[PDB]
Amino acid sequence: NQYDNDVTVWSPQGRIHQIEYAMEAVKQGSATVGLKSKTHAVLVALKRAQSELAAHQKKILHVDNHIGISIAGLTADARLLCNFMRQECLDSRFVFDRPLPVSRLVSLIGSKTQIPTQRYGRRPYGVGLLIAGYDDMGPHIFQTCPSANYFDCRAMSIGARSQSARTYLERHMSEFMECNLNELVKHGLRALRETLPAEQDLTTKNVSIGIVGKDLEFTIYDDDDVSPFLEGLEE
Amino acid sequence: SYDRAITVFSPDGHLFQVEYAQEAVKKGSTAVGVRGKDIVVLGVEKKSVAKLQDERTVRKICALDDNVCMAFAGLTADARIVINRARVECQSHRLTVEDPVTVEYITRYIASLKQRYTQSNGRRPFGISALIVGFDFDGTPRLYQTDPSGTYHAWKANAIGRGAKSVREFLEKNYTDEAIETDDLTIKLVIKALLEVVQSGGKNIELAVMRRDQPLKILNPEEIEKYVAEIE
Amino acid sequence: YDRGVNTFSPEGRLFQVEYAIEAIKLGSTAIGIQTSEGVCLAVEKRITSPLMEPSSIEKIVEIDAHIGCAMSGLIADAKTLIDKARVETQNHWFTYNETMTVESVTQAVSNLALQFGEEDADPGAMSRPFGVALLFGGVDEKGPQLFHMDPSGTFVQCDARAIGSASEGAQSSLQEVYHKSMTLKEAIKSSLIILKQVMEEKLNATNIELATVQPGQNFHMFTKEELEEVIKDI
Amino acid sequence: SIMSYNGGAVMAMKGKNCVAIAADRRFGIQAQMVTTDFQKIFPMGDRLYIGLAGLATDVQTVAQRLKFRLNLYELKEGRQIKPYTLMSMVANLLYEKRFGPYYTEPVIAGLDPKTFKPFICSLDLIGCPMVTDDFVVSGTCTEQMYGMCESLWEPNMDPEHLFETISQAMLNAVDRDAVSGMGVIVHIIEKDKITTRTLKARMD
Amino acid sequence: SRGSSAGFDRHITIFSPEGRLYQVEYAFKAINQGGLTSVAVRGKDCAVIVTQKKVPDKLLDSSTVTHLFKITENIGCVMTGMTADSRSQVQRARYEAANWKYKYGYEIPVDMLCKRIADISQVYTQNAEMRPLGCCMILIGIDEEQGPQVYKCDPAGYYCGFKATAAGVKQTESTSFLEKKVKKKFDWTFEQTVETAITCLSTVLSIDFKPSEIEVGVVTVENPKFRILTEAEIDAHLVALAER
Amino acid sequence: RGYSFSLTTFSPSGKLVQIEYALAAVAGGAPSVGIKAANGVVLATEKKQKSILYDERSVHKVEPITKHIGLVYSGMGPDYRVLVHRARKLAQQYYLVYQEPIPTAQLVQRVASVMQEYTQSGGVRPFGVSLLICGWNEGRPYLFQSDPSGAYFAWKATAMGKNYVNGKTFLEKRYNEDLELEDAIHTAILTLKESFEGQMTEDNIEVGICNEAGFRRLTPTEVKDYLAAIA
Amino acid sequence: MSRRYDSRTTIFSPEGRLYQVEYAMEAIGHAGTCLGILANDGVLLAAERRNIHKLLDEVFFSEKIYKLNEDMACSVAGITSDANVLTNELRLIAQRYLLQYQEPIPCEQLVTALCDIKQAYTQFGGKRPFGVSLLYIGWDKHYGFQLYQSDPSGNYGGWKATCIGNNSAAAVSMLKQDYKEGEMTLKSALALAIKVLNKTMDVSKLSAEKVEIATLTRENGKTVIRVLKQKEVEQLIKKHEEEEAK
Amino acid sequence: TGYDLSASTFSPDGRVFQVEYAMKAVENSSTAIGIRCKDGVVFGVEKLVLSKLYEEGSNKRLFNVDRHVGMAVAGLLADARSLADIAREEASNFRSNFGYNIPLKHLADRVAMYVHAYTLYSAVRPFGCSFMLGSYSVNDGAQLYMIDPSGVSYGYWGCAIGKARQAAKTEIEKLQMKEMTCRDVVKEVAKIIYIVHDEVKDKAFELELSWVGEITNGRHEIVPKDVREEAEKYAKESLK
Repeated sequence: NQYDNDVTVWSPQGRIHQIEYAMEAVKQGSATVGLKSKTHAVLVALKRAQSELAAHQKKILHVDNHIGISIAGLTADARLLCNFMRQECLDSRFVFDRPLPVSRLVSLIGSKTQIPTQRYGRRPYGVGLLIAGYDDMGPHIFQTCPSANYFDCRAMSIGARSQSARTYLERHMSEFMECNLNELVKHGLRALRETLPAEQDLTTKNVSIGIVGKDLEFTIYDDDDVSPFLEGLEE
Repeated sequence: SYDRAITVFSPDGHLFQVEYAQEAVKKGSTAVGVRGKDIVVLGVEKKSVAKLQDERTVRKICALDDNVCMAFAGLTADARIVINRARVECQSHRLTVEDPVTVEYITRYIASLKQRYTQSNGRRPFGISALIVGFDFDGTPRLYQTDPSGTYHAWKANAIGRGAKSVREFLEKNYTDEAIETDDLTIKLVIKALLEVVQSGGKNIELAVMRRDQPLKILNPEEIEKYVAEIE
Repeated sequence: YDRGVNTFSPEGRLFQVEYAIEAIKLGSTAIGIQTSEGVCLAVEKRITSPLMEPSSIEKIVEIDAHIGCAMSGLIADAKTLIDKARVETQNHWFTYNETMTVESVTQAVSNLALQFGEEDADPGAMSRPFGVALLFGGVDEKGPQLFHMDPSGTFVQCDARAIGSASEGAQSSLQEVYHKSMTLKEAIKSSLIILKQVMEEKLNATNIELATVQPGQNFHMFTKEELEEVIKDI
Repeated sequence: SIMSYNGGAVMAMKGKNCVAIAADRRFGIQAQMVTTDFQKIFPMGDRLYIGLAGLATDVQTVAQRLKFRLNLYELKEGRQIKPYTLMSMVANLLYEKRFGPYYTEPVIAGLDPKTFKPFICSLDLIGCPMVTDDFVVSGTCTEQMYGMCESLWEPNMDPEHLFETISQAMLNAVDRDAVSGMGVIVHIIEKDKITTRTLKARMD
Repeated sequence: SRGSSAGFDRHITIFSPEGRLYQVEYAFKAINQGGLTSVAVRGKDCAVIVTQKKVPDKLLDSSTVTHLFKITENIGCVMTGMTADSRSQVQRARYEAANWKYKYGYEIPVDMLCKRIADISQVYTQNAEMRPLGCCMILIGIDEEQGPQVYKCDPAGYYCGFKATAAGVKQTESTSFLEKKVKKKFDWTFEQTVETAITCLSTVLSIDFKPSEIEVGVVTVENPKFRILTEAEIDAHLVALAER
Repeated sequence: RGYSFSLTTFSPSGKLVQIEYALAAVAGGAPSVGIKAANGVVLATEKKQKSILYDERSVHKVEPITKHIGLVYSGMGPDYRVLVHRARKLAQQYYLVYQEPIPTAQLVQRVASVMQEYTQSGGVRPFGVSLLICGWNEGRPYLFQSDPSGAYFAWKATAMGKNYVNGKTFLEKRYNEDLELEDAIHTAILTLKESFEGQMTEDNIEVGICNEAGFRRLTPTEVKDYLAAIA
Repeated sequence: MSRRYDSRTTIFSPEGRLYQVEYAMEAIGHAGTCLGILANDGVLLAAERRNIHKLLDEVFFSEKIYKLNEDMACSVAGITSDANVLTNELRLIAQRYLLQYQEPIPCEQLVTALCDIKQAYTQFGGKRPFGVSLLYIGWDKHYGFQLYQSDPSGNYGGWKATCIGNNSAAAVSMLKQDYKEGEMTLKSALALAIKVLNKTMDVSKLSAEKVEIATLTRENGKTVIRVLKQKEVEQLIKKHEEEEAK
Repeated sequence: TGYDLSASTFSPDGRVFQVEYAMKAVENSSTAIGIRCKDGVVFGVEKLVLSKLYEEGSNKRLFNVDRHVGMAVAGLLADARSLADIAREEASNFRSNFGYNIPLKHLADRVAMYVHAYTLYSAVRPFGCSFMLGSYSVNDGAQLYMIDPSGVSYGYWGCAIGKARQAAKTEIEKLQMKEMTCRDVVKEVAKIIYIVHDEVKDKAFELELSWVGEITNGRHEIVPKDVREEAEKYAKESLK
């Protein structure tokens, strides 16, 4: 019981409990998915409603023209990382005058989220992320964690009950490469419904998406622009 | 330096340090005040007088500026600070705004100090409840009360410190519009108010008055004794 | 007491933030409502004694000409945000020469909600989160807007909200009586009808306060003379 | 230079068992007088004085720092300050300012509290301690006060002769200085007592 | 008291009811955890270090595993204690030895290098933020005035030069043999010292060390530079153990 | 950074718990006696080793702070090297400003104020060393005792370490005025003989004196001269 | 930072009274008993000495009676260690006042300047408070003679006659009965302080070594702080001892 | 009872537990090995695939600290990416200060000191990452240095870090690697790993290897496609 309260205290098993508890913060929030073809990379985030009267949180944030993120975790805590990511992408266009490589941008997050896990008296950022981007090496989908360990992934799902959405992405993995703009998005939309119970369906209000690709900059479709993709998909 | 959370929340949502700070006020020296027409009166009881004390240095009714005075009930070590911090703001206001200090303006600044010291790293909440009184421009009397939490209100009549509950029970009944018509009955209302906290005593009662542009005036034990002579 | 301010509970939520929301339940009831023609704001003063002056208690403050506000919970903690929100609105009007939208105001105050911390901080950092929940009504080029803020730093757009001592009792009856295009004068009545029952002391002109804002008219608070006609139609 | 703004003169001459310090009374700005009441000689306590010259700002600025540091030293220690220790204090005070020096040339005169032992010295802008067995001078007229003190000074003198010697030393040296004048104040430090006299000098 | 504990005394370093410091007591036990021993004997013209060298696995490189370091050209070192803490102080000793020559402009003496190291281990004792180091340094060397010098530094901060030292698992017993030969006061030469020093370890451990089981650093007046004797030079002294 | 919170706090009884135990460390240290008599102040500490392999010239308890001041200790050994290195700077910082050797009264005042800083400033324990500072100034000797609390006294004769209670009792019945520095060294060593057990050689006892000649530590050959019980 | 080791010296109690302040007053409760009496002419301080032995030198000064300024002095009841920190602060405060305003510091101004230092340590910083409660004497150009008593919490006030330290409660009850407002003279005040102590001394016979008196008078525009030598102290005792019978 | 709560405390037996606990973080990590030969140094790593969703090559455990220096980590990969970035700062500070290739013996010191500075205080936690550093130079030769959470550096002919050690450290002893050539070592490295790797808890992995030595002219590289395929097939043929 004494090993729990501090970040810098190990255990007899070599497990840091606070970093484990910070992983629970990701499971406490809405599920998000994303995947990439040979060209496009699309994030699909489920905007959760506090009530039917109140509106929905924004789970997708712009970073740079070619880069976008889907935040799952503490909402105001993700705006600390998003503000860091926007400054790194501006400093890349201000200095090198080139779009920042996505594999570099995720490495800077691994350096920023590593420090609070190392030092006493601080907490690890409780936000998981999916960074979708496009660069000279092709589209990328990167998962991060509170533990600061970042991955390189074809498709992932984070958030509450994300394991089921991950299972769906594995079966269709072979088809993800040749999908066009429309069909690619439909793969992610079919993943979200698996996370939520059948008593709730997908609507124009509670689902937001973003798309980055070869000739297309990262753009967020809010509500009315989500409907044309929602239509044509059987539930 | 030393940076650590002293004031923190609780499973019931209560702040312990802020509630325990108000416990210091809950045993004070009882301080009261009322508002008249052109006059406003403050009063305080001192049970600690052994006749060996110097009454002038222990006075708990101070003056922040020409147009504003104040009292307090609580731990006296903390009042010197707030007062010396408030008096700096009064003069820095006249330096920023050539007009004098509004009674409300100095009550905000006293409250903004009791806030910052609640949320700051490695601090302690003040244990004083200050009662501020003055005349705003156009000559309207104003009476305020602060809180160790930083919450300031206004009052027509008020009581703070030990036994402040029983005093309000007398004030709420006997405060009317037919009252506070003359400067004497306004003072006679304060002395009657302290009768609930009288120990079979009252030679220890301290009073202060403010009228129009005239500065604060503290009544001597002789002037108050004449007001006490009329009871029945 | 054994558990820093930044410690995560095993459930994945910060203690101090979990406890801060427990402090909103002790505040005063504040009811915002949004309408295509404006935003209405009403809050209970909670007068604790006859000798207290009701005119000195203002729980509805004007953040800017186009933006109102409301507060519940600790009133002391609200002043730090309100004085910060007013600076950010004027910083925007000064720099970009335009009225800051209600959206950017919340992003200004919501950034300060998680700034609390102990080590690796400045002398200006805070040891605890704010115990206050704010409701920003306002009108911009996007029309009348109403937002909600909690200690966790999450700002949420809303058509209407209820905060303070009873949120549940008010939110239950508020979602019902609020329908679509319903205008200001109808909203004010529905706001008081909810508010009059959820409080304890009877409805008086000085017992509670009321505010409103319109697209063509600056933020306005109804005086006692105007409220006496409004409470007459209850 | 800058030290010639307000002018001023300070002199100290050591006798046998006694010392004497003198300075003029004039306060003025360049070519214009203001008042004759200015004080260039300050008490350090019994049988110890210090003069100050140069810019009149630093005369009062450096002095208020010495009574600041002296009273701290005399309260910490159980004894009065030795005049030799005070020389090193003012030297350390002026040297910390090396790159923004006070403009002044302190002149210290007094008696060793032990028994009879007299002590005098002078300093510079940077505060190089300089101990002399005869006399020290500082000011804009310093060049004058050298020649006067050279001829008049003798190895051992009783208090009566110090005053006559230091009086005519200042009065004649100041009359040839334009920015100094308006009366002279002379202090006499004996073992028994202290004699202060303000001389009647040419007003000019 | 006699071992009574009050509050946090046994966790950080603060005085207990009996006045002791338990954290420093346990630092002495961190030396015995190294699982080895070391002996440095000071002869007339020479100061010899004999270290038990354990290479249990054949994959372990023998050239990279040594307890004999070089602090500066004329000052040798042998670190008995936690291997992690050993290279911590050696890197710090080399900085202090080089900083000494950047300020004072001459090679640091052995006695004053143990003083600046033991004074740093005093900082860790008072400050409750951090623990003391668990390594015990033994320095040898020759100063051009006092000749051969053998000093020792405990983690407590108490440094004392010895005639003959010991460290690690076997110390008291290893010193009991050193009391026998030093009291007899033989004539100490370079060959006479190394033969006795190696015998000291063999008497305690009952081994008769092989050439690859030890490494011997030596410093002499003729050879002021610190040198490590090669396996061939070691075996030349091992045949003398067949003799006397 | 480090701990900014004070490790010393008032007990419910009103007595500081840290310092109370710091005085229990000096009770079990090396026995140390000193005497202020006539023109000098003698300081005699018993240095008792466990072996014949320990080199004596390497380590000395008695240490000079400056020419006119000297210092011994009873308590934690390593902690003593921290004060000396601080006391030697305070004597120099004084000598730079005032260009005279620091008087013992002013040094013990500043040294004991450093020992007060660690009874308040956070993240540090108080010293485990109870000093004896001998000094000679203005023809008047000075013998002071600074303890971990920071409260310094002025003693004619005092004893520390093992059997310090039995040490002071032997001082009262012996110590007097008109007592030469000679007899002081004699009476100092006689006190240790009641404390120390076993034969006392020049290696066992370490003595030093402070007088008009300045503070000097006696060499083992000179200490052997006093071990004859003459002088 | 390891809170575990933090004792939280600045927090309130459940009843709203700082612990480290109350425990500091019990440290002062067992310290040396000091008292003071304000008369028509002069004010005195009688300090009891709790360290007495044949081997003590008594080299410096009054031993627990200090001098803050030319016009002021103080006694000390509490931890002897922490008093030397305050005294070095009070001597800086009076000299910073004299630096700006070039006049002696009034007693009201110096006391409230130190109590701000006793607040910073009780309010914040986490460091322990001061275990020293002080008495003050002095004269100023305005209110005349002054007698002030602070505490570890920084709460001071004026007093005509007061006491501090061990048996401070039993002494004040004696002053209240004997002390007459405006009728006390320094000759009648010294005879009063001795009668008060002789009852409150834990050791009888009232030796001249234990109690030492310090008086403050103003003469010829100069404040005179004198510590009565053991000769004159014993003379006052014997004059008081004959008045018990004869 | 409280002695293990911070890295600033000794147990009553003298052990520092918070450092011993960080070592167990490596004991549960996957196994990585390294080997020296006459020609150069060869690396190998078992990189476990936690899900098919992960791209091939993700969570790469072989870091390039400098052109001529390779690195292989076993432990918590979050702290490893901090070390690899800090090890690059030391190689770049060396390149800036001394203007040539950093000798591996010195690079395994500065890094093993930084790993050590976090075992002293109570405000930080020990690294849970154990890692080895191989390098080759024509004027030096094959060099391999392991660093552990405590900051201990040893040279090795071959070593095993992570979960399986005593099993892998016995299999390396049987073969004599001193006179062998790197091209024949690569085939033996993969042979050792598949013998060491047994599937009970975990499922699948991706074999990673590295060249540094005479073949690469001193520049540390991953094994090229054809050679990696040439080497992996031999270990499968030799499997039975």
